[PDB]
Amino acid sequence: APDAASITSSIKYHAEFTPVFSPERFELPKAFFATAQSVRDSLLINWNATYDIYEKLNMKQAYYLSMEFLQGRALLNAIGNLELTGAFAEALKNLGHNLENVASQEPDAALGNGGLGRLASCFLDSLATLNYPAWGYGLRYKYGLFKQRITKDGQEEVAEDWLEIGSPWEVVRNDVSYPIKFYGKVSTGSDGKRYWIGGEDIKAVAYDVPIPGYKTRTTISLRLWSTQVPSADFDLSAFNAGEHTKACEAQANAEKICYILYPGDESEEGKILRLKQQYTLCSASLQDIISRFERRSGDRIKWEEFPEKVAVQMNDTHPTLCIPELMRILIDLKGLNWNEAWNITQRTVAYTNHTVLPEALEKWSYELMQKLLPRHVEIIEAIDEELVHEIVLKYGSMDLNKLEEKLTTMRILENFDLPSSVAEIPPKKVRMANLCVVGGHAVNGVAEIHSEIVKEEVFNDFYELWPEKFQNKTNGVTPRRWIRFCNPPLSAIITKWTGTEDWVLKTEKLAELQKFADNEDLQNEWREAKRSNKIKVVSFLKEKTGYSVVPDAMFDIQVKRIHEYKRQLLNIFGIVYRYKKMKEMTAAERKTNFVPRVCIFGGKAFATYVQAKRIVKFITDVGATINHDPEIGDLLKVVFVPDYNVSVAELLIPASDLSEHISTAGMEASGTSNMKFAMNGCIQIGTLDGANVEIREEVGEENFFLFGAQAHEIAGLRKERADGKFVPDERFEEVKEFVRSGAFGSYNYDDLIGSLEGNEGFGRADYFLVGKDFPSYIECQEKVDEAYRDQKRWTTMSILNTAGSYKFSSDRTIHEYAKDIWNIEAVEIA
Amino acid sequence: APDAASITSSIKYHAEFTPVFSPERFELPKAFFATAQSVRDSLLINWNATYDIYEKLNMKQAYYLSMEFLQGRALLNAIGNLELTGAFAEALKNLGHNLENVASQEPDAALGNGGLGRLASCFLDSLATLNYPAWGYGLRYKYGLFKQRITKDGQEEVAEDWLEIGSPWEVVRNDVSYPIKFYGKVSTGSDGKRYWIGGEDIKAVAYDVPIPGYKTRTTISLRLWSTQVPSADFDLSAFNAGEHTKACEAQANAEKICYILYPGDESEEGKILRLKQQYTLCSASLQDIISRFERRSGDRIKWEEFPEKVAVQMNDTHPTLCIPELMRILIDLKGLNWNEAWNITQRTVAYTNHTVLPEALEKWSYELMQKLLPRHVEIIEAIDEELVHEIVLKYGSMDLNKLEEKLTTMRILENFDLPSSVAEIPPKKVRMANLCVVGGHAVNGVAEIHSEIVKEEVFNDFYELWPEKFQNKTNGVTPRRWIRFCNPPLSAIITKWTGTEDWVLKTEKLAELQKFADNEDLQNEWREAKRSNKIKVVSFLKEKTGYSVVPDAMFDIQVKRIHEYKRQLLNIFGIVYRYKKMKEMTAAERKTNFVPRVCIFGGKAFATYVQAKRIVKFITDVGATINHDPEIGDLLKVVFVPDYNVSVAELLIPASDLSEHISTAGMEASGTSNMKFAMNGCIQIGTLDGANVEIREEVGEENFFLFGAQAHEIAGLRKERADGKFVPDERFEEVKEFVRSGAFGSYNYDDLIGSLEGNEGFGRADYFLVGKDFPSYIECQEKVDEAYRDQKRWTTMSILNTAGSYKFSSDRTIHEYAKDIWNIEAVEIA
Ligand SMILES: OC[C@H]1O[C@H](O)[C@H](O)[C@@H](O)[C@@H]1O
Ligand SMILES: OC[C@H]1O[C@H](O)[C@H](O)[C@@H](O)[C@@H]1O
Repeated sequence: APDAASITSSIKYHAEFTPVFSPERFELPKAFFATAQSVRDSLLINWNATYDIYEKLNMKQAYYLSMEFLQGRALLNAIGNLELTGAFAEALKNLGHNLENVASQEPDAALGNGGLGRLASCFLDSLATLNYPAWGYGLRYKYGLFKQRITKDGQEEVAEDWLEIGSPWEVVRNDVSYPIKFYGKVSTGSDGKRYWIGGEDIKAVAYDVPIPGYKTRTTISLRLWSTQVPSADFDLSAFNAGEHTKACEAQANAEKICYILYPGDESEEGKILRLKQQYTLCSASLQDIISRFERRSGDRIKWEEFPEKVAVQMNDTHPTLCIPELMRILIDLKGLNWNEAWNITQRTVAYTNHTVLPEALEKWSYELMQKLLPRHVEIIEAIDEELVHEIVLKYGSMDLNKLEEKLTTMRILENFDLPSSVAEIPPKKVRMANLCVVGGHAVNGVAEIHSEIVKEEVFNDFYELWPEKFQNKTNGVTPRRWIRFCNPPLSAIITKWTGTEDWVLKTEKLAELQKFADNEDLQNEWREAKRSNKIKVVSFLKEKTGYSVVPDAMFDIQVKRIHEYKRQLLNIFGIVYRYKKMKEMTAAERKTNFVPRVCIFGGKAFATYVQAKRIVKFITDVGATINHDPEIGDLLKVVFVPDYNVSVAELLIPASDLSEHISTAGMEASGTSNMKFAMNGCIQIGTLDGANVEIREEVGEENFFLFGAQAHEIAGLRKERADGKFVPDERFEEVKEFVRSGAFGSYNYDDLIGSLEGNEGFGRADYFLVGKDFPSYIECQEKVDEAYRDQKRWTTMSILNTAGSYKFSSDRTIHEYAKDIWNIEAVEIA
Repeated sequence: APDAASITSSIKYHAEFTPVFSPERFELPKAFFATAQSVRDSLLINWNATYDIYEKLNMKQAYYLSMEFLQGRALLNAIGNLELTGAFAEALKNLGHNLENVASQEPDAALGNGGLGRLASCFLDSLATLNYPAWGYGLRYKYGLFKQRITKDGQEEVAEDWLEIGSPWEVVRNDVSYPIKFYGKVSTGSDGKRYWIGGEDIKAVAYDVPIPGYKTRTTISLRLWSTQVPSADFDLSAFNAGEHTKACEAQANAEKICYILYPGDESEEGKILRLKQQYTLCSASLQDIISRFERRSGDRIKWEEFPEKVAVQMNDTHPTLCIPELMRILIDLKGLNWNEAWNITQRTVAYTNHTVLPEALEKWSYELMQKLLPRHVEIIEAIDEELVHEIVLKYGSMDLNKLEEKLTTMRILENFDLPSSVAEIPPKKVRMANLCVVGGHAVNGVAEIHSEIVKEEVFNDFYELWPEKFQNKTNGVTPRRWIRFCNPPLSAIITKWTGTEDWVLKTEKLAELQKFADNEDLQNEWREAKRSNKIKVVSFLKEKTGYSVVPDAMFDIQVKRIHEYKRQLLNIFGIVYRYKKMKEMTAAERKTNFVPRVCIFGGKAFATYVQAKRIVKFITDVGATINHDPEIGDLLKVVFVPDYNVSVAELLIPASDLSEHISTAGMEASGTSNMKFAMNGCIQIGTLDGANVEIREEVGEENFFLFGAQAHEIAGLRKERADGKFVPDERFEEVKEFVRSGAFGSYNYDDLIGSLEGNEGFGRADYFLVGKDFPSYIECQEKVDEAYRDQKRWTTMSILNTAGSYKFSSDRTIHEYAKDIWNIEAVEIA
């Protein structure tokens, strides 16, 4: 275990000897690079320790596969979990730098996008920390999604450049690479097994990222696959010929798999690439797992032991191919027969949902998947047939309607025939979500109410057939990154009033703040802390949004994928209402009615999704005018933070007073931002749905602001729109007209209101009930103004959010996965 | 300065902490990787030392630009020059490995091809060793030329894979990258200077490879440029659209510059790429140099000082663009006017000619170059005009014919007009060799007789105008790589019979072997050593050529570009003659007359060059039959070594008895293989030309086997063929018929002999006088048989070759460059 003295040397060493810059000066990016290399060294000691202990013990290991990991930045949580925070700070002093400066150089790992990505990253922290043998498998996306620029003209995209110099935290494993095949033909050989020959051949090379646990040695792995083709494949004859672009083809169409995350699938080309990406992950991962299982088994190898040595968690329907791919490996390659392979598959694999609505579930073209993964469609089919037979045996051909209905609901293959049937152009499709719910031994939703839908609607029939499979694993977020490290002031207070530093682990200790929520001394330190955080954010918003703002206003934050269902538009409209009102009142009354706010927006809109980009533009103009109005001044600001990601969240969240989770009700499965917020003492306005429902229950009904129509009514209210019974509120009408008047200027918005107006239509009719929720919304916002004025009350609510957030530690989530699905036990590393 | 104890730790560290493999086992490639990382560390100490001393002193630095660097393997010369050879050996013991094993894992740096490449690498060794402030600039070719496979069907190409895992010896410098532009337009701005806007934009990122000097700290650099485009440029809109291959375009056509060396220029596309490669090097290099000059200058900066602080050596006509490119930087960017810029340019830049014949000299399409490099053709033109004016001022308008002739010979622009002229469709071309001979202050050839041609033929008229410019710098090769490290047995003997280990530096000490060339004791140790070396080669030829051979035969080596001018088939034909003869005589008589031989062939043929590939096939079949003939057995073997490169040379050369340098006379400028051979105690058969002429003079006329028509006669003898006077030797006729008979079997040869036969024609007529030299050749080969039998005589000759090779140390060459062209002095590093 080192100290500042030793680390100063560790960094000097790496700067000189593991260099990526010239020796001219020790600038900031040099300093970061060398610092991170130092940290790795430490991480690799513990990584190899964990590897050894895991090898010897050959215990059950678990495997979280995710199309996205939103790792964020590594340094601060790294030296935090290694407890060397102090030492690195002091080390850098000696070398003419400081920690925060250096931490600033590090780009977020653009390995993910949203909550499903973050949930993965949050889970890893929990697993390492809790000493559970588990790894994460993902793709190594070179250019992420995009770097968001907020130009005068709204949002614009650029390729993320986080790998320009390369990531210091990663370890390439040139001996870990697997073969991945696409297209081709299948032929049965004289052993009676299938052989999948021909098509395309690419390699998947492993890059390990060490995840360290807090106050433990357990250092697990995020193994990231990266695709290429062996240099053999470079076509010399063609290159020398003159066909350079031709000569590249194999490498071009191999690397492209790992270029970007969620590549636009309007083209067939894009759908192909998407599928490539899913399979690559499922394949290269399972092959690595299987490899490791064998190694650890030795001479004495038994495939009955595989599910007792391995569990695979499919994060959504993207990893679905794990089911047929494992089948494929167990049968075609390892030799086992259908029953053995299938039994093992189910015992191993499990599905985590993440999606509410049935049309949000991933489906594929049968013809497409057939062309790309012949062998896999074969197996899929066999499973579907297996299934029709299950569905028929249980039930039987009573009430043909019952039977027939069930068949179409549950079948994996949409628009297909039955191998035999009784009873006395449609595009052929493959339902990945069905495959998952049959292939896995466990299906779970991500919050009470989410897991309820899946049970009683989305997979209703599968609940009937296999009730045992359905459970729930309410989401969480890591206390380390989201309290201890993102918000040190908060931490000092917590540690104090609890009496140990142990809440970081034993986070049920937050509840011990309840008896002190009224204590005025505690409220003082609380406000002082929040403020402190806010003062940091001021400087941030200055450099990033070029708008100067005041600490002493309320911080009202909404940060999520920009989307009509997320309804940032409802929020900005509530902003515009307050603005219209404030103009219609003199200076003095203006200051009396509305509490000062800084309204923070952020998050990305998919480049193709026009309305969403229109929303980004809207907000940016609202802010343009409002923030440059001598008449308003500092009573209202509206900023949009460019390129929202983990770094930003780590900064805004600690300093938030109010945060908005105002999705149309019944649509959000869970959400995880809202947990980070409640943890950081923030108060939540939102609809009743997803995690919001539990957070409210835990924090306190009166310490969480609620509004809007509830999930069950929505169809009622849309029906109301469809018939023409929704009478809009006059305040709603006001806002729209006020904008039309061109208050925000030369950009015309008729399109944007366009979406909301009319009773019928694809794009018309306000599917997401902005107009309908709007009244209770703004009135709720009045109750926040009101609450904020009563700072003794406000601050109590703040403290109660934190003291209620404990259940939302991902540590609780992982224990539950680990005990109830994976049956993995903790391995302690000496 | 470390020891085995410390290095064991250094390697353990790197294997674990700078890893590129998983922690599972310490295999060979792991062991090599970690070992090399260790060595780097040492190299970087001394690299940074050299950098500091150079910075402070800001003395004249020199710069060797080469389209190719044939670095080979680094490890053995690295730990050799650092004198840590012992320590690394012992270190590896402790870790369950041995040095040679580990050295075997390292691929040769595929950064070059031929002698001009090797000469560069050899020069670097000399410069570091002799403490001269100089660097090397080259491109970082990802896939080299090709990996040569010698299949049943002859030679076949594969892309070199030396960067699959990446090179441990390189240091990326992410802060060292320059902008390179192609195409575009030029417009004059309001400052009166030219502005080269638009076209293509790519980055050139530096990779440093440390060259350590023997028994010094001076550690210089081979800075290798590597091209790419900033991740910004990745077209998201297009990728998400579906046009993946489109989205890549910029990166594809940026990286392609550094894909392969000498990419086939049959296509226009290929010519474009070739030019791109030359410019990239000239530009990115000069920008780095200029940058460094400025840095070192500080506030007090004077461009008159530039040529007194810098010299640029253009290795052949590939770096020609350095002249206009420096002009461009000095004028358009830095602001200086024509005269200042030009004077500096000439003072800085110098040309080394590596080419005999005038049509072997590099020319370009005017239209091509003035689409890609507009600004550069402008400057070129200005220089040519400057030149016409020079040519006219010296030489009055007296002899019109004289004047007009001269104009067309010396002008840079072939098939152009004169800005005004007196006197009372041809494709427009640009002559890079002329540009070089005008732009530089120094032109030099690579051997006496080569430099004589350039003076008195190729640049005859330029000799008249600027005699001072012409000198000679006879080639050399490094004693370190080519005696001390490739051949340790030889070294032990040398060190012994000389007083000291100092010959490695003070290599004139080899001459001390002359007294003692007769000494029988020395001859014993000599033969013992040679043999030892040969025993290594036996095992090598076994694994790579799959032919078992005996040490006790004579080793007859020919290894060079496979080419009709290099002959090769004269030798293989001389091989076939001996074979035909041996069959026509009984076992017993056969074993007199012919001494046992192993005839080694090797080297690559360009994939397009059909005849050359036909030659590779020929040899491989000759060997096929001969080596599988119970009747011959071990009196004759013929092998072709696949993938001849530095590693191989290092192995064959020490173990050679005879080596062949039998190019058609007057064609070889120099050659460098023949110097490494004479150094290693080998005896040379060859034609009178290139370095052969000096080697013979130095080693001793009677210790070098000579034959063939001499350089002056060739045109005589070709004229003789053209008229039909040649009259072939009956022995020549024999061989051809014997092969025709299909002795070597099912592959039909005709068309191979096809080249040699006939008196007129493109492919006919034996341009290279195989048939004509053949008689003296084979008869000379008889004199080798004869000499080899007299082992006292033979071995004396062997020893005299070594004792004569001293003048051929590249150390002598570099001193000469350094004193006579560069005016650089040695800087000692404390
Ligand atoms: O469960 C992880 C996340 O996945 C989805 O994208 C949902 O929108 C959200 O409800 C949830 O937080
Ligand atoms: O000098 C460098 C080398 O360049 C060329 O490859 C010539 O063939 C050779 O004569 C010379 O040794």
